[PDB]
Amino acid sequence: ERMQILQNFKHNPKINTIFISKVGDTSFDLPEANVLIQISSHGGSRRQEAQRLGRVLRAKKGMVAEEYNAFFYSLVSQDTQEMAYSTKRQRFLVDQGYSFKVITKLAGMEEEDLAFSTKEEQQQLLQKVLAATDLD
Amino acid sequence: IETPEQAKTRERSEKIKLEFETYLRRAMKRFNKGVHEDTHKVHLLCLLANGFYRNNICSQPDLHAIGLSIIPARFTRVLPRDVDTYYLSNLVKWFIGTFTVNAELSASEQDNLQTTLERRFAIYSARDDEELVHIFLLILRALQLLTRLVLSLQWLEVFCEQEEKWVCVDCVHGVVGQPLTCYKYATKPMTYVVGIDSDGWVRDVTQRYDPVWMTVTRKCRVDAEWWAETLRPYQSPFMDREKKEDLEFQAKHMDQPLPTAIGLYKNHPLYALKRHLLKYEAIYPETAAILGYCRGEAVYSRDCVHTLHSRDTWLKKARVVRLGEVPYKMVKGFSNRARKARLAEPQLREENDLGLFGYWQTEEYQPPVAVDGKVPRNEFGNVYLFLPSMMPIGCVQLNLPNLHRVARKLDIDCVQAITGFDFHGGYSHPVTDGYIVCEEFKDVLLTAWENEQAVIERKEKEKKEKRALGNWKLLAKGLLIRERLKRRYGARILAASWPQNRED
Amino acid sequence: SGGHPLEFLRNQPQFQQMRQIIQQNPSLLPALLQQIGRENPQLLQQISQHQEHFIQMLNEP
Repeated sequence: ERMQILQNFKHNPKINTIFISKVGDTSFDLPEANVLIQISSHGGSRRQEAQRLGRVLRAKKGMVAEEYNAFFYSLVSQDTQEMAYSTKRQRFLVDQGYSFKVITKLAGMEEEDLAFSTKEEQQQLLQKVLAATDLD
Repeated sequence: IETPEQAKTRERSEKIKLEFETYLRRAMKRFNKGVHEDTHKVHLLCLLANGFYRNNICSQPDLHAIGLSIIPARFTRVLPRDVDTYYLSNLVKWFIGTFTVNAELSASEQDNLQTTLERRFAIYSARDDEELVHIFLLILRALQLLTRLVLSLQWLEVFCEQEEKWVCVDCVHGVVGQPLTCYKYATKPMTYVVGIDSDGWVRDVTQRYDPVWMTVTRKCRVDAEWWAETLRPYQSPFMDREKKEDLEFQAKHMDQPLPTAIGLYKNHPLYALKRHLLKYEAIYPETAAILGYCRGEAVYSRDCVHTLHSRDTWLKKARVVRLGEVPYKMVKGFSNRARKARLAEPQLREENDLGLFGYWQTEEYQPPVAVDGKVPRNEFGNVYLFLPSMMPIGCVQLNLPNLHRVARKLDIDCVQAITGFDFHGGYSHPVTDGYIVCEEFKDVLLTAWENEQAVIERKEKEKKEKRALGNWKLLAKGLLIRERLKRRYGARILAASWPQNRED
Repeated sequence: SGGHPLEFLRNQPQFQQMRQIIQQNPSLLPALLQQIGRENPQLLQQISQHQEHFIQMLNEP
């Protein structure tokens, strides 16, 4: 099933979004992509996620002239301990000269319709998360 | 031109449907042909039962007394041991002139066969050939002659002690001792011929009368095993008589016809001709003397022709080839990628050599002996257990599920017992039955295995309850959690919470 | 005693007719064939073994 999903991601144009757990670091081969979004952190793996990012994104023809041909986004929760984890982790990449721009406002979210538009939906998500106890 | 994967899937589905339909058709054909063959066998059994009934009716004492009264005094004074061909011929000639053929007489189905025969005796007329044969059989049994009624699915067989032979008698044409004439004037095409004695015993006498017995009839008859089982209850107690009949048949059929047709030579132990031999058969020795020529094809001795098994299957059959034996015959093999390499390279199609060793080259497989609590293993780490004798000395095979885990917990050697191979899925998957363990450590291990089972018997329901407990806990928390939010609750905020009240 | 599956067929009216036909007059042989051509797996299976009881039943008057 993993290989079938990988082949669908590589070949099927309808599916271009794959969710990968921690196994995406070295347990298998990462297909060439252009957008990598990191939501969850190990807790300060400054080298593991850097290696994962290096492995995920490869050179793409067509956008060689542009200085921004591969896109990486790190979703970090404000005022949380995830801020410290991200700051500690990105130190290795900053030592390599990689820049990191902080984006607090996303342009286009107001026009586009997204899930949890109403606050009661967010209350339902909170109920679901609280239902997931410390066991998960 | 559009979704080639979909087209391939459609073609594969059509192929699978066609294969399944062909399988259903061939299964239906197999069932129908089996039903037809069983129906033919049942019809043959019905004819045999009718012959039994006719023979039983012919054994009545009243009919014998009537026949003896009818028989003239010149025939009643001859002992059965003094009966020869001339006496039988004279008796047949008298019988023909005594009873005539008259089918115009009334034939009522209500009249029993014994009553019908008594009426025929009273009128001295025969409705048909069957009644004439029955009357002649009654006449023969009147003199207490050892006579058998012979039917082709009819005539009589008389046992003469002067030559100790069964002489055929046909009263229809006045024929005595001419099996060829009886074969010519017999019933519908001859496949089985059975002779029933007055005592009820049945003997196969098709060989004596059929000249095509050894070539066409032999391949067109019923199963030998089923027929032998059917005739086993009615085997004649005269074992010496049966042996004499078999010897006479063998003497008659020992290379008497000498056919020259190629097709008759194919698949025949009597002849053992040329290339028509099977793929797994060879000639041992290769210097077999030529027994004849058939259109340029040499005849060899069947005793010199043997079926040869492979060394692997020799081991499977608990036999070991002698060391250094040259493979007598080289054949092809059907196996995994090792065989499939012939498909890639055609030049290796005939290069694949499999040595089929003969029985003379294989002596016996001697199972090893377990030493120092160690189970012997093959080249692949297992033990071949196709036969019980193949089990190594000091080893016991145990059919205990999850026994290997217990053995490893106790650090006890555990070897799989290979018993067969499954050819499903296009590959010969091995089949194992139980584990081979040392006998000295057997019983204690069994107890531990039982203890392990007891562990499961102790450690199953508990864990189930544990799951339920967690569920209950979860359920409780759920309510509390919802209730908690009720205690709390029973885009402007998000878009502009922290980084807007100062930027804007 | 020799309990056979043919015991039910021993007193079965259709099988009684069959044994009566097989007894003396084989004229009605094909009709029984048609019966065995319809559906009789039990008769096919059980007729191969213990023919003594089968023959004795066929010879019952």
